[PDB]
Amino acid sequence: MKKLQIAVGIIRNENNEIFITRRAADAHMANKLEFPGGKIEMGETPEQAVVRELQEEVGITPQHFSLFEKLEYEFPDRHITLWFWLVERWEGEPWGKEGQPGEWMSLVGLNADDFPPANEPVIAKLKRL
Ligand SMILES: Nc1nc2c([nH]c(=O)n2[C@H]2C[C@H](O)[C@@H](COP(=O)(O)O)O2)c(=O)[nH]1
Ligand SMILES: [Mg+2]
Repeated sequence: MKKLQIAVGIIRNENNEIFITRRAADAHMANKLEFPGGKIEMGETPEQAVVRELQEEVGITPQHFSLFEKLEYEFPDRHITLWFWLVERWEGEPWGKEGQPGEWMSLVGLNADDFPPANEPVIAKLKRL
């Protein structure tokens, strides 16, 4: 009955663009282009879980918050929770420590192909823009 939670937030840049985390560059499933905010589970609260890990996945001081969308799905004995928060701004550059360096990209062209298919229902909403 293991349940793993995940909280993410698309950081908004100075040009209506957000920085997402990609699987570096191939050699590790390049089609898993996801976003920061992993390990929020631990033992935090639905609200403090992201807010705390946020510093861990951004480290900087960004005007980040809001909830764009949230998806809750369960895998064969593995409950995977994915929370999508709506970020509005970020000072300097996002660093934190997620494990996959990112760059300021435009979400206007987000793709369900580049990202992990495990979170399509969520992207299906924003993808349509
Ligand atoms: N299918 C799959 N899921 C993974 C891998 N690594 C990994 O972290 N995950 C999962 C578990 C987490 O709940 C979520 C976010 O990353 P973390 O495990 O690093 O926090 O995605 C992996 O190699 N394969
Ligand atoms: Mg983390």
